[PDB]
Amino acid sequence: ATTLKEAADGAGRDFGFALDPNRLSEAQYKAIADSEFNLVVAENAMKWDATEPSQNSFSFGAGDRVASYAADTGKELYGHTLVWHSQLPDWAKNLNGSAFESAMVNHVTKVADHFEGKVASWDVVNAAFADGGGRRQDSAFQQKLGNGYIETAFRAARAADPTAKLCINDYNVEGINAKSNSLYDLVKDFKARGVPLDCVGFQSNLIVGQVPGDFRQNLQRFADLGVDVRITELDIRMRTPSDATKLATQAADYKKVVQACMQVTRCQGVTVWGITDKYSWVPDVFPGEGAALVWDASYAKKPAYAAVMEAF
Ligand SMILES: *[C@H]1O[C@H](CO)[C@@H](O[C@@H]2O[C@H](CO)[C@@H](O)[C@H](O)[C@H]2O)[C@H](O)[C@H]1O
Repeated sequence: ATTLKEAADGAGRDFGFALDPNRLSEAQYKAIADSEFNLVVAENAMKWDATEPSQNSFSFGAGDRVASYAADTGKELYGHTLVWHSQLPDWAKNLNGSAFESAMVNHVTKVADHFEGKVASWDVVNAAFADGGGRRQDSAFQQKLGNGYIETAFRAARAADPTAKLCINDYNVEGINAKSNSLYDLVKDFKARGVPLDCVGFQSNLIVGQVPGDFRQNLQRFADLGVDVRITELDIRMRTPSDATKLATQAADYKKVVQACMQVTRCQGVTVWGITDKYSWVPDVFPGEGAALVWDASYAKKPAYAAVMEAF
């Protein structure tokens, strides 16, 4: 094809990106955003802190901008995220018992209700499991509400929006390990009990060369549970600077990940976390690392571009 949009389009898959609405005013960014993707998710606009800064005082400004961009260009809209322990506004953290549960339910209801009909799928709960299996210990949701907060959130989301696909999202669950084994048990139990859950999202903030060789097998075992699977946040960081060897590996890595999704009939698509390395979140949390995206800081197509196109 001519673009990754058409490559993905022809494969019947989604290929998305994390949008920062403030960047649509940089011509080069919009040009790429417009032509190379078929799905979009808000990078930060739809999180709890961005949407409910004070209790019951909602701010859908940035959220709507992203949603409007999707409808105006004809792209699918992915929602991220309703419940996530990180970046939980301070007012929520200081709540407890029923008052905390009430705030969670109200946040879920209101945010899902506002975007009803626009958002096709939602990341209802994000990062609930601990690396090493079991439930995340440092989550205010887990501490205050116990094991059942997840089922509560999913039931509230479905109550507010009857048609959006409800997904459970997590990172470091790409391969078969103790954390994905725990996730797998939650998904099996939910489907058995009739708890509304339609998909499983796999983050995938990988490092160049450390791509689990059993990605497919893992993606496929979830699919068999009766849910859709998707890669919700891809990037392959490296130690900078980069050279013709790091990029050539990373190019191979993108191809593996996209290729694993293609082999699982229920893998809806791949979503890359940004457009250009210029605005990547990596340098800020991983000092010394970066160059994780498909486009460099000068909007040049890195080798990974041709790899993703081939993978589709
Ligand atoms: C996958 O991890 C990325 C980066 O760690 C998250 O996006 C970033 O979130 C932080 C905090 O909310 C922001 O500072 C960045 O602008 C944003 O790119 C995803 O939310 C997460 O799912």
